[PDB]
Amino acid sequence: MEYQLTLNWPDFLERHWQKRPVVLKRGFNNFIDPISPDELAGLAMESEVDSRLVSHQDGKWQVSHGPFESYDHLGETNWSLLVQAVNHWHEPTAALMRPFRELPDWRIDDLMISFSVPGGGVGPHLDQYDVFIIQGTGRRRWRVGAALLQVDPFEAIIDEELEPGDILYIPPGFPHEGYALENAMNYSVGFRAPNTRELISGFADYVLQRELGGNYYSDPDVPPRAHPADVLPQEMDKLREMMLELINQPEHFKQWFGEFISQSRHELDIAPPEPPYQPDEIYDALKQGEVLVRLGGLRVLRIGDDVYANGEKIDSPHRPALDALASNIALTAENFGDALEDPSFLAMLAALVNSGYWFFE
Amino acid sequence: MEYQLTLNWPDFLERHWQKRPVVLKRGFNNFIDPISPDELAGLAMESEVDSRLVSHQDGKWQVSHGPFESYDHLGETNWSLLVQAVNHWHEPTAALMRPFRELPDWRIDDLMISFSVPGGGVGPHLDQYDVFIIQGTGRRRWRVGAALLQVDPFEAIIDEELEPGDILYIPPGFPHEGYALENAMNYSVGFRAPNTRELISGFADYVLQRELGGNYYSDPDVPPRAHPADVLPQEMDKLREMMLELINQPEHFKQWFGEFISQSRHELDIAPPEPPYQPDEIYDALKQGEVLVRLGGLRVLRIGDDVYANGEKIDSPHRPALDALASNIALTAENFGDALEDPSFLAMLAALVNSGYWFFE
Ligand SMILES: [Fe+3]
Ligand SMILES: [Fe+3]
Repeated sequence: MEYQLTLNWPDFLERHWQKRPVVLKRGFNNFIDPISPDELAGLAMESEVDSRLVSHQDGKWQVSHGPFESYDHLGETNWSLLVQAVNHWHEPTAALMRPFRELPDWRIDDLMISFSVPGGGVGPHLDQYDVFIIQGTGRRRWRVGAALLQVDPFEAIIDEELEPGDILYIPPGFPHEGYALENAMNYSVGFRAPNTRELISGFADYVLQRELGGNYYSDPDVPPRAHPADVLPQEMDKLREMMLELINQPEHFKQWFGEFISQSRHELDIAPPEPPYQPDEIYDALKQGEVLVRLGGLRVLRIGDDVYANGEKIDSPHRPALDALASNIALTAENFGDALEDPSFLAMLAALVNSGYWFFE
Repeated sequence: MEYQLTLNWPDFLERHWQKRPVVLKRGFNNFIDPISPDELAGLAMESEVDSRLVSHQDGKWQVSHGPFESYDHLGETNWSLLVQAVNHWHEPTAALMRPFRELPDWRIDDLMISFSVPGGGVGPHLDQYDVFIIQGTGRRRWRVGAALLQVDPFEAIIDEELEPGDILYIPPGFPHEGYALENAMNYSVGFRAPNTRELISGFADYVLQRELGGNYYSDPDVPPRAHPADVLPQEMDKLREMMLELINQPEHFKQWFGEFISQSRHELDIAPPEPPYQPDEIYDALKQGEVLVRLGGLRVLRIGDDVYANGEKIDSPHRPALDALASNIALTAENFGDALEDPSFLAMLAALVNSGYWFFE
């Protein structure tokens, strides 16, 4: 099954995105939850899954981290189960992502799902990132204040009670708070952006690991000074320009970024097939009609001519086939065209499959 | 005692520095070695000292690292003892440095001293750095080739036999080779420069340790694209500009560099006094005529208004007193003027002394 977003994108972009929060009434028409509260909890029981439980009694809070052996000593009110990146683990929930590809893939994060009993929620906070909160079964009251991870109470600019299929969009910076009125499922479609710090330090590691930027400062026309202990401004400029020059070299930064943002912020369900596929086995499967499916949560992005998957750079002369890898979550032989006839390309595919990044049926 | 360099600096800079090697005949007139071969070897016996022994027999080489218990099983020919940063450990040798402050302090490294028996030396190599090799007692034949850490044999553009007080200058990149003809002391005054790699990775650590560059990429006018998996050039530009912007912020980079180049490339002889000095004790000493002496090898550099010593930033409103710290290896009360009357400044001095960076007599 799949989901249709009822929403005017150019307007939402013009007037809300990264600017102003809004509640989209029945954004999803006749919304059907892709996962039961039961399924969700059973999933948080597993260790590879980043979950959390938030409770408030007597005015004080209580976070407990997953996984979870028992699901009692728990009240009937005032707690919330929050599970990170469920699109990594449950094929149906990953479909909630697809209608947001009107926003660029590289900026999309994953999907957090929360389950709360009446009164349950996390209290007033703010996020560094864009979010869409989709209301599933039940009902929740959400408050959002103007812009200024706990914060002090705030006057609300939006105060609404979401009904199934409603979507609350919140830009980064706006404080929000939400709690359940009946037993509620919320699906947060989250976004990500790097800060300058993450950029500078990650690019440095690439430079360092790959032995680049190995040219030395040279001063054949070394300037005079009055005090030998001084470092002069022009000298400082020269050092700066070495750094600018390296950042601006056409290939290196592009190539590092690709390897950086193509990585996920949460653990993937990587399960290498045994025995490994032969490039022939891949060819046969495809031509027989089998469907090659991308692993949930696995980011695949194109920067110029290169394509990157979970850190790996992928190069191939078959531009349209390679495009298919990045745009379709489910691939068939037609998507590849005559690229399947190049054994170099089959080989490349087979590697990706053996790494666990795509799998059959 | 102290040393006088007989040499025309503007010409040497115009025509040789970072351009072309040259032998300066009797650069030091009536040269007296500041250290015996005995003293040198005894010093390499100590563990805090970076030494090395290079031998060749039968065509093959043999490096052994310090320190050294016994000084036999050693031939009469074909070996060399090389000791790193002797200016850190032997007050007299540190004076060989002073006449090179016609070149900027920040570019000067330390002083390596080698002792070789006839035939001893390291064979054909090249360095990434400028050097002046001063010939002490004895005689050595040095060869230098044109420019292109072992290398293949080379035709020589300079082939000379140095006599005491001669100085061989070699820019970075030029292959050289030298061996003893009689028992020879060589004093290498070494230089240093950073590469872009060292810059980018060190600045990143500063950004990271000090919690800077924490602004996030924002795209309120996020661009349209045909394939949602693409990252567009303008997006890449925006990311780059975040990095340029941070490097160019007036204070941060200046401040990091200061903390970086003010550090030594070899271990210092840091010996914190016990008990610590009181700011009064410092004041008294100075006014009584005692001489405050900078620890050997300790770099002290000024960048704009700030002054940096072995990593520490030093700020004080007494600009000329602070200047004295960077220009004089030996300080007296006069050097400080009325800054000694500010207890804030005495306090600052006392800290530096207790760290072991300066000491009395
Ligand atoms: Fe939130
Ligand atoms: Fe050398």
